[PDB]
Amino acid sequence: RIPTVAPTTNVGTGQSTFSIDNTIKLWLKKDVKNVWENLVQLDFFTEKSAVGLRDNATAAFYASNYQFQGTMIPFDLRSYQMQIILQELRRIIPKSNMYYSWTQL
Amino acid sequence: NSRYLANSKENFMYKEKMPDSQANLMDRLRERERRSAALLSQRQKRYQQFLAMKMTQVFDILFSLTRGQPYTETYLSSLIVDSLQDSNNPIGTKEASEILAGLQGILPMDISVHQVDGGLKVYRWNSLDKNRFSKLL
Repeated sequence: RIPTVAPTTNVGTGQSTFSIDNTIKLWLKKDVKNVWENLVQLDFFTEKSAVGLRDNATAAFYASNYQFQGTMIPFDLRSYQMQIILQELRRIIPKSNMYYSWTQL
Repeated sequence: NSRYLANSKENFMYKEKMPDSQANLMDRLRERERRSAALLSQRQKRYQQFLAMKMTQVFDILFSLTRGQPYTETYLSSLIVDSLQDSNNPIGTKEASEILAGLQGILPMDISVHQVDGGLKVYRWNSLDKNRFSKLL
């Protein structure tokens, strides 16, 4: 939705009039994982179904002996469920933010 | 060149970068409003011009074909539009009304227009010569 002007000509032998068009640093897969860990530990997310804290140290210990398998599934497949739903999300992000028009679908 | 109204250069680029003036631009703008008075009125006279040329044919549009004396306004207008004005040079309805008013005013001798309840009925044609008054642009 940006006019995306990328003219090529200029003053003779100018080499000016660059063609910058994307103008938003779309971050790579290799870096986002940082933000993903930051989030998942800020508790905006959660595992699919995770018993947070067992009743007592007995059931907690009996669940720590459990050799989990989500270990085996890689980082980028653990199906995280949500903690703050999109509707609420629209109500808090101040509209000044340039992504506000995506909170609402 | 011959009035081929192309502009192949003005769309080149943001070449408008040489004049690195001071707030002097306000200076220019201080005169802008002034010309806005003339410019507007100038544009106005343009219709006083434009409509003019149109009527140069209209006293041969209704004349050379229509000798029904009681002709009204809506019918005659809707005749003017959709007449040869569907060729290269179109025109709008209320503009045709203006053309009629102008013809009457520049020739009240024959063309007598007087309105009854809605729409100004027009006179009974008597076929003068015209350009002799068309020179009064």
